[PDB]
Parts: sequence; C-alpha cells; structure tokens
Amino acid sequence: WTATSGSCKGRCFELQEVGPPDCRCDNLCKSYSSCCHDFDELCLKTARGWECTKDRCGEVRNEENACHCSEDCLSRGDCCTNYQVVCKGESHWVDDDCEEIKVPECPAGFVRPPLIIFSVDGFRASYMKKGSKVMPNIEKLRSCGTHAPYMRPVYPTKTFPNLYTLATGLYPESHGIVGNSMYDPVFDASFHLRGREKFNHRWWGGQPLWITATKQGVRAGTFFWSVSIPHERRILTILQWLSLPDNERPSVYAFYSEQPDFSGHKYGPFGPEMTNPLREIDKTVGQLMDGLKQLRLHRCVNVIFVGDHGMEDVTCDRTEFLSNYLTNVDDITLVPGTLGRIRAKSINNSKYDPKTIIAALTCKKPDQHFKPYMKQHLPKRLHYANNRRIEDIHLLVDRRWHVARKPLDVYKKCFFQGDHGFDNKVNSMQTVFVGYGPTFKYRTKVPPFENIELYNVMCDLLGLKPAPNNGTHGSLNHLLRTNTFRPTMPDEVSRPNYPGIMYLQSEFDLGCTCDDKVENKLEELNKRLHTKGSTKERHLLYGRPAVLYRTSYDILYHTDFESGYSEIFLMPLWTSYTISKQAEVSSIPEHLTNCVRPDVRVSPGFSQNCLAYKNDKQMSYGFLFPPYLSSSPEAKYDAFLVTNMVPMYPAFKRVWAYFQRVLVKKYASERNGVNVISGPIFDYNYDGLRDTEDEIKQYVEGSSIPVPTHYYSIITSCLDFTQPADKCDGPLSVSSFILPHRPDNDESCNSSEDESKWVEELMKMHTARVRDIEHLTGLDFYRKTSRSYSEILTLKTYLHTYESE
Ligand SMILES: *[C@@H]1O[C@H](CO)[C@@H](O[C@@H]2O[C@H](CO)[C@@H](O[C@@H]3O[C@H](CO[C@H]4O[C@H](CO)[C@@H](O)[C@H](O[C@H]5O[C@H](CO)[C@@H](O)[C@H](O)[C@@H]5O[C@H]5O[C@H](CO)[C@@H](O)[C@H](O)[C@@H]5O)[C@@H]4O)[C@@H](O)[C@H](O[C@H]4O[C@H](CO)[C@@H](O)[C@H](O)[C@@H]4O[C@H]4O[C@H](CO)[C@@H](O)[C@H](O)[C@@H]4O)[C@@H]3O)[C@H](O)[C@H]2NC(C)=O)[C@H](O)[C@H]1NC(C)=O
Ligand SMILES: O=C(c1cc(OCC2CCOCC2)nc(C2CC2)c1)N1Cc2ccc(C(=O)N3CCc4onc(O)c4C3)cc2C1
Ligand SMILES: [Ca+2]
Ligand SMILES: [Ca+2]
Ligand SMILES: [Cl-]
Ligand SMILES: [K+]
Ligand code: NA
Ligand SMILES: [Zn+2]
Repeated sequence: WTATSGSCKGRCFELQEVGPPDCRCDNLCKSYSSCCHDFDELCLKTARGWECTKDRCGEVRNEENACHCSEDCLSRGDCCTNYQVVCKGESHWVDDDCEEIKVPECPAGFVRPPLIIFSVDGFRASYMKKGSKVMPNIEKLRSCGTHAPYMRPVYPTKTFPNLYTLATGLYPESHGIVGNSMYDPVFDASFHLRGREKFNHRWWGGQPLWITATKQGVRAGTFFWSVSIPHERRILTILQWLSLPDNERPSVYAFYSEQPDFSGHKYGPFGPEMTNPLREIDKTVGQLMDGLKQLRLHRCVNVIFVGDHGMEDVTCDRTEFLSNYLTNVDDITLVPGTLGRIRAKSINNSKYDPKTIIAALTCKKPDQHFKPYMKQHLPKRLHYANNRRIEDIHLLVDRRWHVARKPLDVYKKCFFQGDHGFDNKVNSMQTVFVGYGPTFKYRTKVPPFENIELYNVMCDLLGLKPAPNNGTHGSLNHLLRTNTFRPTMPDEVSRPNYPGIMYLQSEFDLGCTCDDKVENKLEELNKRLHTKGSTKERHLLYGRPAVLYRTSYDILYHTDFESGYSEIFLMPLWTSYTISKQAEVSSIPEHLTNCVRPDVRVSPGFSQNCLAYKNDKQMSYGFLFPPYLSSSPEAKYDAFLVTNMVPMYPAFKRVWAYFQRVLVKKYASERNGVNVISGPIFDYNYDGLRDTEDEIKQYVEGSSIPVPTHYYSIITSCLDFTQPADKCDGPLSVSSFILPHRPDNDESCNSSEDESKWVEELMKMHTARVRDIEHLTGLDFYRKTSRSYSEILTLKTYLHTYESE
C-alpha cells in the first residue's frame, strides 16, 4: 500500500528511504512502485539535455533544466558535467596528461578520500583491449591507475550472485544469492529477477559494504538504481551528493550500468552492435571524471571500475534437452540455461531417485555438452554446495551451450546470441578491475585476482573493519599505495611430537607382509641422521605447515620426504618432498609389491593395518610419497611404511598413480624441480572446511581408518625457472589440486582409455588455490620463506586455470 499523495520537493534522491505508506523519493522508489506523484517532475528533469552549450554560458538559472550552466552551478553542485569545458575554457579530463596522485588532493573538510564504485554489467575482460579505441576515458583510468588483466567472478557467473559477492566478500553459498532464480525449501519461497520476492531481506545474508560503512559511522550513498533513471541523472546525483556539507555528504558511492550486458545478450559479446554501448559507457565515465574535475575532486576520490561477469556466444540451437535423456522428464523441476539445477517436481514422489537421474545423464552422447554432478562432487574451487538453496543435482554446462528440460521451453519463450553463468574459470566469463585514485598505485598492472577479495580492499579504502568474509585480507596489498592491511600469521595451535624408535616389529599385527629382512656403520649413522631430519632442508622448503586446531600428531623424517602424521586420523595430514629436475623414476620391485612395513616410531594402535584393506572389497590403498620417486633402493623401504599409506578406491588409484609416476616428474622437468605437499581432505558435510573426527561418514571396513573425500597436492617451484626449486632466490610459482576421491570414474567420459588421454583433463577441472586447501585441512603453509607475508597471501590465492592468455 502507497499514499503517493505526499511530495518529493527537496527530497530528490533521498538517502534515508522512508517506510510505507509514506511516499518515497529515493533512487529505488520506482522499483517498489511508491514514488510521490511529483517524483518525475522534480527528480527526473530532462529539459534541455545533459550538456551546456555556448548559448547557455552564464544563463539565468531555471529550475526546470536537467542540469545548469549558470554562474552559481558549482556552489550548488548541479552544473552539467561539461560546464567548465564549454563556458570556462577548461579541457575534458580525458585530454589531460596523467600525473601521479601521490596524496589525496581534497577540499578542506574531507575526512577521507571518497570511494566511487562504477560497476558495469557484463563487461567482459577482453573489452579493455578490444574496445580501447572507442573508450578513451576508461583507457586513461586503466593505463594511469592500477589494473588487472582480468578479475575472476564467482560461480555461477550471473548478475545477483556476483554483485552481492562484490558487496560482501562472500561466496554465494555463504551470502545466500546462489542464482538469479532460487527456491528456498525452508521458507517455501522463490526468488526471481522479475518480481517483488527478491526485495525480502531474508534472502540476503552476510554484511554488505553499505551496512559495514553505516555501522562504523561512514555514510553511504544508495547503491541501487531503478532502471528508469537515466545514466546521466545517476552521475549528476552522485556529483550533487559530493557537493553536500561535511556532515551530510557520503563517503562511499556506487553507479551501476545494465550495459554492456543488455546488448551482449542480444548481439553476442563481439557483435558489431556492441561498439555503441561501449562508447556510451565510456561517455558516462567521462561525464563522471569531468564532473569530478569541476568540483576539484578528480585527484581526491578513489574510483573503482568493475564488472560482475563477462559474456559468451550462446544461441538457441546449442541447447541440450533433458527430454532426450530422461524418460521421467515431467517428474523434475530444472533451473535451466548456462547451468542446471534439478530437484523433484513433487516431494511426495517416492520414486524420485537422484542416483538414477545422475546415471541417466552420464556420458550418454559422445560430445554431450553438460556434465551431471551431485553438488558435493563439484570442483571444490566453485565453493558451490553448502546452501539449502542449491539443489543436490547440478549440471555443469559447456561454454557456448544451454541446458533445458524440453524443446517447448526454448521456442515458446532465436532471440539471443549471448549468455553467461558458466564455470568461473572460463575465459569468456572473466571481467574487469581498474582502481584509480590516491590510494591506488600509479601505472601498475597487477596479476588477475578473484572478486571475493574486493570487499576487504573497499573496507581498507574507507578505513573500515571488514565483516568476516572469504577474501584473504592482505592478498591485495600490492594494489595499494597506502592503507595496506598487514596481518600476522595464525598461531600454531598444536605442537608436533617428534617420536623416536619406540616399538618392536613383533608388537605389530598388521596382516601386512613385507619381504624386507634384507640388511654397516657408514650407512647406519647416515640413515639415523635422515630419521632425525638431516635432509629436511631439502624436502621441507618453506617450513613445516602449522596445524591450526587442537590435535595429536607426529613429525616423521625420512631420506626422501617428511610428514606430519595424525594419531587421530591414522595417516598424514601432509607429506612434503622435493623432486629435482634430474630425478629418476624407478619401479616398485617385486619383493615389495604388496609390502607395507610397521613404522617403529608409531604405535600399532595409531597405525593402519592391511587386514582392513583385505577385508574391504571396495577399498584399496596408495601412498602419499610415491615409491616411484625414491632416491635409492634403501630409501624406497621408507615409502612402504604403514605411516605413508592412505585409503584409495581402485578407480582413484588410476588417477593417483598417473599423477605420481608420470606427472610429478614431468612437472619437475618443466619447472626445474618441484616441491610437492600432498595429503588427505575430509569434507563430508561439503562446507569447504576441515571435518572434525565426528563428521566422518565412512571408514575402511571394520576399522577406525577414515576415508578422505579428496586428496590434495600443492606443487611449488621458482617463478624464475632458471633457478632450481630448492635454491630459489625470489618469488615462487604454485599450482594445486583437490581431487575428488570417488569409487568410479563416471566423471571422466574417456576413462576406459589410457590415463594419458583423461587424467590431466580431470586434474585441470579440479585445480585449486592453496587457500582452498588451508580451509579444508586447517593447515597454514609457506610459514618460513624469505618473502613478504602479503606476497605469500597473493601466492596462496593463486589459481592455475589452464585457459589460454
Ligand atoms: C566463507 O566466509 C564465511 C564468513 O566468515 C564463513 O561462513 C561462516 O561459517 C561459520 C562456520 O560454518 C559460521 O559460524 C556458525 O554461525 C552460526 C550462527 O550463525 C548466524 O549468525 C551469523 C552472525 O550474524 C550469520 O553470519 C549467520 O548467517 C548464515 O545463516 C543465515 C540464515 O539466517 C543466512 O542468511 C546467511 O546467508 C548465512 O548462511 C550461511 O551460513 C550458514 C551457517 O551459519 C549455512 O547453514 C548456510 O548454508 C550458509 O552457508 C547466521 O544467521 C552458529 O549456529 C554456528 O555454531 C554451531 O556449531 C558450533 C561449533 O563451533 C557450536 O559451538 C554451536 O553451538 C552451533 O552448534 C549448534 O548448532 C548446530 C547446527 O545447527 C547443532 O547441530 C549443534 O548440536 C548445536 O546445538 C557457527 O558458529 C558462520 O555463520 C558463517 N557465516 C556466514 C555469513 O556464512 C565460511 O565458512 C567461509 N567459507 C570458507 C570455505 O572458508
Ligand atoms: O542497482 C542494482 C544493484 C547494484 C548492486 O551493486 C553492488 C555493488 C557492486 C560493486 O561493488 C560494490 C557492491 N548490487 C545489487 C544487489 C546485490 C545487492 C543491485 N541493480 C539494478 C538492476 C536492474 C536490473 C537488473 C537485472 O535484472 N538485469 C540486468 C543485468 C543482467 O545481466 N543478465 C541479466 O539477465 C540481467 C538482468 C539487475 C540490477 C542490479
Ligand atoms: Ca550481470
Ligand atoms: Ca567440512
Ligand atoms: Cl540462476
Ligand atoms: K580391498
Ligand atoms: Na568414465
Ligand atoms: Zn546478463
């Protein structure tokens, strides 16, 4: 209900929105259908356009005009943005050479540099280079400020999840906006782009920037713009707010544009029609910069130019239809398009079985353009499972394709040539970042980073303490001239034991046979010294990882590898080893094939046993330090210690063996040695965090040996590959993975072939950040390097995407 009967005189674009039924005059009143009767007349003036002309210079103010060219306009803050250019002989900002902004050059009364966030929907990363000739204003921001070559969105690469991530620093699964369309089964309510339900505050979790600001006494402009407010009026409003007195003027502002996304959907990302919306956005940027220049704020404000996601070529004809796969297609509900989410049409359907659905959708056509997952089996880098709003059944859709339920959904609705929503590592989904201002660096290019990191940086720019979020605060310090955030390494919670030889061989009854009864003081003090950690400098390059939770574990030293062995999980948390460029692969000798040896440093009671694997017909075992890479046949015995064994499904063994026997050596050749840290992950509740012991859902039959849901490896080397990994003097290079520990390879459609035709493809899909692994394990890596801690935080956030440039 609305009493649209009140007035908007002097309340135009009000910052404090009023409550029903009193009539609103804020930038969203239209979208709620609640504007006072006189809103259009007073707040959406258009008379005489958006530009001064020589005829208007020194006009008599007339309050009907959209903007002003009267002598008084600057003190009132409502000049047309081009007023000084036309009337006072100034240049457009874009025509001025850039000059380093060493300090904020702000009017007296400004307590901090204001922040303006200029967000462009669907602005694909490659537009910065491909459109540079038609976007001079943006081009000057980019070249003179700090820029990345791209910024990685979150999954799914849609509008509301990304905008809300930019606002909060949270993954979708945590902030709650997991799609542009959602069903919440707890509320029994639906969220859609279109309609009113999306305005209900129960959808929107975490704490977005404007709330963070307000709670710490920093005043915010309204972030949201009804689609009917023209861009020029959004810019003028922001400029007018910037002219307010000290106690009223906001410190943080946002401009949002629906372009180039609107046009990209109709014409495709590089359609010839796209040039004009890129020109129009650049013009809007030039109005903002000219406007700031006339207010003498162009060297005072920090400007962020950012997008939500990119845009791919997608047409009607590249639709997969589930009615080609499923006999029961009317018993499901599908959220369709560039991703798929499936649930039962009716929860009273006891015949609905997700396993048979998944099975019917798996590797059925030879170039099938989607892949079905249970949500817990999606790549852990997507962080796309821990929310009741995400359906159990997910379809990851190939770039350039759609998925739909039946043909009638896609022709009773080709219109469009563009779409987005794909996997967030897909190059077409990448978007933009530029920072320009006194707190940003000058003419600096920074590596690509994830949009989950920006909220912290926006908080640093405003002097705010960020709410808890998924950013890694300090990982983006290299973008900032000042206001950097300098954290301390987390404190180690559990200190390790360093056990010696405490158990006789006959105390063990492992059902584990080993033919190792195969016999000198030269070599005996040398093997003793390896057990006490004499090669640890070699295999533990960056220090031991710290354990950030309360537990019982032991450090175990060996010739070729070092491990942190959990007495609670009966296996290593981590195993660390260095393979040089020269290392030789050998094979497992036949006198050791099914050998597992007791580790006389670790109790039988805190050891695994072979009998449990023998009895478990589904489960087998592998090794964390690969016996294939042992340095000598004497050191090879260490690799068969029971304390280096981990539970593995035979299907996963094919992956792991190929990684260890073929890929590690290959990476050592390419990178000039590698350091490898490998271990188990337990995330049975798919929350992205280390499981406690009581969350573990599966054990090796008849034992207390828990089964990992994933295995990780972190592969580190020298960024300058002319130095070996063990004598690196400068920055590091890293690639990692979190491989799903699955009992089949249904994921890999070509898995009946040789491992050289499918394993690497699987590993690429499950590439990970170190930081992902840290959350999943409760470990902290890279504790002892030469490098600054912020540089190490940048490293830990790196994702190796395997996409071309
Ligand atoms: C990414 O960054 C974020 C932010 O840092 C990380 O998420 C945090 O994860 C924490 C651990 O999972 C979690 O802490 C829990 O908080 C519970 C109280 O939470 C409410 O209050 C906070 C603060 O205002 C608020 O943030 C929460 O918001 C969530 O829920 C609302 C719904 O109201 C959503 O709108 C919002 O989107 C958000 O949803 C997300 O998180 C929840 C979990 O909180 C998920 O369920 C959703 O899917 C979604 O992901 C809340 O409004 C508190 O109950 C927890 O405590 C339980 O467990 C501890 C063990 O330490 C125990 O001591 C407690 O007693 C309690 O146990 C009891 O409850 C159990 C469960 O019901 C029960 O089984 C037991 O028997 C006990 O009786 C816990 O402290 C924190 O909430 C979130 N924050 C956010 C914003 O998500 C995230 O982990 C990072 N991701 C990665 C990969 O690093
Ligand atoms: O003003 C905002 C806005 C802005 C916003 O900004 C959050 C900021 C962003 C920068 O960093 C700080 C947080 N957030 C939010 C909310 C998360 C809090 C909203 N709008 C208006 C508007 C109008 C229409 C639509 C829309 O339906 N489409 C256009 C884009 C698109 O692409 N494909 C498609 O189909 C569509 C269809 C979306 C918005 C977002
Ligand atoms: Ca968008
Ligand atoms: Ca977990
Ligand atoms: Cl969606
Ligand atoms: K077995
Ligand atoms: Na397969
Ligand atoms: Zn779109």
